[PDB]
Amino acid sequence: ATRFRQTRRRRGHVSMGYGRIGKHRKQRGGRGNAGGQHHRKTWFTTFHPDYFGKHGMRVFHLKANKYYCPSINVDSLWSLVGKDVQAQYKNAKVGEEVPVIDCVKHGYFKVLGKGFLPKQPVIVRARYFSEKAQQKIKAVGGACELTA
Amino acid sequence: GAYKYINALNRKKQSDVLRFLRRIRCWELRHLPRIHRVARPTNPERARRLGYKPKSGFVIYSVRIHRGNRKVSARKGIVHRKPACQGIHKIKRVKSLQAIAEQRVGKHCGALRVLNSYFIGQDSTYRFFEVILVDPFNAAIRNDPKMNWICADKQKRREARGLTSAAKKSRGFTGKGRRYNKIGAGARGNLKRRNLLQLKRYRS
Amino acid sequence: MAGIAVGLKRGYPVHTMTAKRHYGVTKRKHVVNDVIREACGFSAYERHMMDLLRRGLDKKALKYAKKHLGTHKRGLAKRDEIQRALEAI
Amino acid sequence: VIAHDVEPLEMVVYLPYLCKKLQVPYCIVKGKARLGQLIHRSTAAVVAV
Amino acid sequence: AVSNIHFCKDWRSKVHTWFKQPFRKIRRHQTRVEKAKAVFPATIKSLKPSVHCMNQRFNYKLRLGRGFTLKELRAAKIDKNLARTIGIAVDPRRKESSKECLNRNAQRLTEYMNRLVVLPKVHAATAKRLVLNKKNAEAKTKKAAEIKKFIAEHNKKTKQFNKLPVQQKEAKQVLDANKVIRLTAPCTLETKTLTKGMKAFDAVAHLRKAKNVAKAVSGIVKGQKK
RNA sequence: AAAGAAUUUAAAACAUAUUAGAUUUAUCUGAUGUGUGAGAAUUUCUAGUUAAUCCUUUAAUAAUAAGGCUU
RNA sequence: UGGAAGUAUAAAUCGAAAAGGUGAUAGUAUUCAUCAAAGUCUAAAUAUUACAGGAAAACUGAUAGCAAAGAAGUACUGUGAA
RNA sequence: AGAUUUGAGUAUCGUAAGAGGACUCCCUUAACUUAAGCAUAUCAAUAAGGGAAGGAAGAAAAAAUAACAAUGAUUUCUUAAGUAAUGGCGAAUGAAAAAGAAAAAGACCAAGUUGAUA
Repeated sequence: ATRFRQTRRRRGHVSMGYGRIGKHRKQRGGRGNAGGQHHRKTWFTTFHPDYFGKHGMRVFHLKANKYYCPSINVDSLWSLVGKDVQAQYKNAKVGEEVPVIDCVKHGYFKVLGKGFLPKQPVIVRARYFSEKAQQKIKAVGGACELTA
Repeated sequence: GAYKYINALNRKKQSDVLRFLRRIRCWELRHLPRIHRVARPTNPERARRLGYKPKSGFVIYSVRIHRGNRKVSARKGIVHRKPACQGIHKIKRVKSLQAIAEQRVGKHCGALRVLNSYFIGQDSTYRFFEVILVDPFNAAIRNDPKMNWICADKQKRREARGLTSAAKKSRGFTGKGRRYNKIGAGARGNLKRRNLLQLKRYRS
Repeated sequence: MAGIAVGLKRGYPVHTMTAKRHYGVTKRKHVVNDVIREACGFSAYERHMMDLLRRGLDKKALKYAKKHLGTHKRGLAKRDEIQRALEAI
Repeated sequence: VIAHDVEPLEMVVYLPYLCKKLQVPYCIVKGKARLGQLIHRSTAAVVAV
Repeated sequence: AVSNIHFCKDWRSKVHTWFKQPFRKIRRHQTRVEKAKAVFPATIKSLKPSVHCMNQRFNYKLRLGRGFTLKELRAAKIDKNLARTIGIAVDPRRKESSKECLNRNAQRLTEYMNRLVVLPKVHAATAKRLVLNKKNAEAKTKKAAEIKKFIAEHNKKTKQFNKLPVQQKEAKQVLDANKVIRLTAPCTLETKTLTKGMKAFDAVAHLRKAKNVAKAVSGIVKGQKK
C-alpha cells in the first residue's frame, strides 16, 4: 500500500525526514558488516559479543541425520493415543491386556522423563530412554521396550 | 587371439623394442606435414578399441602438436592487472593437448566427423597423436544400425563442442560422485542451476 | 515386539543377505606374461631394482620402487614380482 | 611362417617369442606378398602348417 | 541481527519466475491423458517394489522403489524377460537386502499377477494361446482336482515359471497399479499383555551395556599388544 | 546373592571336506555336502583380579600425525 | 573447488597390476561394506527477451510507450569505427 | 619382367564453408566495485575476444551413495540450506546424501570364442 507510506505525508518537507545538518547520503559507515573491528566494534561488542573468533572442532562433512532424535516427555506419552483410549484402560493391572505406545510409529525416538504420568500401567516402546523416564514409567506400574 | 598379446605388449612402452620403433616413427613425423592422412593405424590394437573399424568411411589422420607450455599472450609480457593476475609463465591450458590437436584436425577436415584419438609418441619438442575420422555421408556408414548415430546433425564438429573422449575428460567427465559435484551434467550448466533465484508465483 | 539401536549387536532383527566376487585372471596370463617379458625385458628402474635385490638391500629395493610407483602396496608387489624373476634365473 | 616386412612390426613381434615358449617350430621368410599368393590375397601376415 | 544476503552478484540475470507453472499442469495432464489413450497399459506406471527408506531417521517407513530384483521374480515365478512386457519394473542393480524384503516384494508380484489380465497377442479367436488353452483344458481340470485336494487335506520341487493369465475380457482401464496394491496396511492401536518379566526388563542398563561394550574394544586391543 | 520368555515359517557369503573335468603355474574351473546362522538367555549387585581411562579424525581398531577444551 | 595434510583439470618428470577403486584428516596393518574406471549410443520429464504466427493485460496514451503511431535506424554529422 | 607397400595427377558421384546464436556445450588467469585505505579475497564463468551446435542441447545406465528394518541410470522441481565447510576466519563465498514429485528405457563396440574361415 504505497498510499500509507511516510513519503505521502512528507511531501512539501524539503528533506523528507532525514535532516538538514546531516543529509541522507549514500553510506553511513560502509557496505554490509564493514568495519566490524574499527568503527562498528561497539555494535558487535554490544549486540554480538562472540561474533569474531573460533570455537569447537571442525566437522569436515557433518552427517546431520545421525543427530536426529526427536524427544517426548513422559507426561506427553498418553497424548499419542488420546484420552479416549486412556480412560478405557484406566482400571488395568498386571496380567491383563495393556495398550502399547509406539513412539517410533509417531516419529519419536527418545523418551524423556518430565512431568507426571497418570497412575495406570502402560507399555512404552521406543529407541532410547532417560534414566528418570524409565523410573517414572516403572514407578507407575509399566514396562519399557527397546526398538531398532 | 592375436590382439590379446599386442595389448599386453603395448603396455611395455619403456621396453627397448617399443622405444626404438617409436624413435623411428617420431623422427618420420617431424618432416611430414603437420596434419596428414596415414594409410592404416600404427597402433591397431588401440585404434580398434576406440571405435576404428577397417571399413570404408573410416580414415586415420596423424597430427603433430608442440607439447609443453606457453606464455600468456600479452605484448612484451605486460599486463595491466592486479598482482593476483600478473603471472605470465607457469599458467597451464585447461584443455588437454589431445583435445587441442583433435580440434586442429577437425577444423582442417570440416566434412568428416572425429570419432576418437590416441597417442603415438613424443620427444623433447613434439607429441604425435592419431585421429580416427568417419565420413558421415558414406553409404556404408549410413546403413549401419550400430554406427549411423554419427550421421546425426548434432554430431557436426564433435571435438569442438566437447563430445569426444579426449575433450570430455578435459570437461571433468572422468567419474561420478562427491568428487564431481560441480561437473554433474556440465560444469557451466550446473553453476547456472545452483545460482538460479526461484521466485514462485505465490511466495511469502 | 522389535533389537537395539546401539552397540555391535545393533539393528532391527532381520535376515541380512552378497558375494565378494574376486576379479581374477586365468592360467593363460602366466603364458602371456612370460611371452611379453622375454620379448620386452625390464625397464631402467626394474633393472636397478634387480641389482639392489642381488646385493641383499631389500629395504632399498622397496624405497626405490615406492619412488617410481607412488604406492606402498604397488611397491611391495613389484618387489615380490622382481624377486621372483631372480629366483627363476 | 612369419613375413619379415609386416608394418607395424608390433603385430608379429611376439610370434617368435610365443612359438619359442610352446616349442612350436617357426621360420621367418621374406615377403608378405609372397605368402599372400599362397592364400590368394595381396598380403599375408602369417601362415601356419 | 547480522545480515547475510548474497545479492552482490548480478541476481537480475539469475531470477527465474514461474509464470509457466499454470500451463505445466495443462501440458502434463494432457500428455498424461494422450498416453492413456494410445496404449492404456503404458501409462499404468508399471508396478514397483516396496523398499524401506535409507538411514535410521527414515528406516521405519516404506516407499516405492525401482524395479524388482531377479531373485524376487524367481520367487514369484515370473520370467524376467516377460516381466517388462506386462508392466513390471525390473532392477538387476538391486541387491537383495534381506529375507523380509524378498518375501514382502514376492507377495506384491504374486498379488499383482492375480489381478493381471493379459490380452491375447492376436485379437483373432484363432490365436494359438487361446487354441492351446482349449487343447489342454481337459488336463487343467484334472490338474485342478489334485491341487484342490492336497491343499484341502494339508491345511520340494515347484514350477520354475507360472502361466500368464491370458483371456478375453472387457477393458477396465486402470491408470496405475501401485495405488491398488497398498504398501502398508492401516495401523491400528497395538496392545499387549503385561507380564512380570516385562516389568523387570531394565531398558537403560541394556542401552548403556550395549554402548559401553562398543567403547571398550579399544581397551581390549590396547591391552592385548602389551 | 536378587530378580529374568527371550516372537514365529520363501536365504545367500563360502571356512571348508568329496567327486567330475583341465593345468603346470603364486594353478584354476563345476557340482555334490554339513555346520556356519538360524530365532517358535539377560541384566543388576557386593568382594576380587586383568586391562583400559580428557574428547575427535564420521564402517571397526591399533603406534605416528593432526584437530579440540582450559590457562 | 564449500572440499579443509589436495575436490577437478592441465603441463614437466615418473609410471602399475596373477587386477583393483571408494568409505573426503596424512600414514602402515588387519577386518568390513560397496562398486568394477581408463570406448560409444540412448527417447520422456527441462530452458528460450533471436525469429515467425496467435491470445491476453488493475501496462503507456504522442515530452508517455520501442529510438521509430507518417518514405525510422529515416533526415542529418563524422575519414572511419560509429 | 612380375608380386606388394606407400604417395600423387585426373575423371565421376557427394561432402565442409556463409547467415543466426534468445536458450545449449566450451576456451581465456579483465577491471570498475566491496572490504569505509589496500596488496590475498570480492565483483567473477562476470563484460569484451574466440570456437561449436539443435529444435531443444548437455547428462545418462555406478570403479554411485550410505552404515540403514538400507537404496539403485540421467535430467528437472520442493526440502535439506544461508546449513557442513571455505575466508587478511575479515568483507564475504557456499554445496551434497537421505526424503517428497514430473518422467521413465535400455542397448552396443573392444577383448574372448567359430574357423574347407568371408
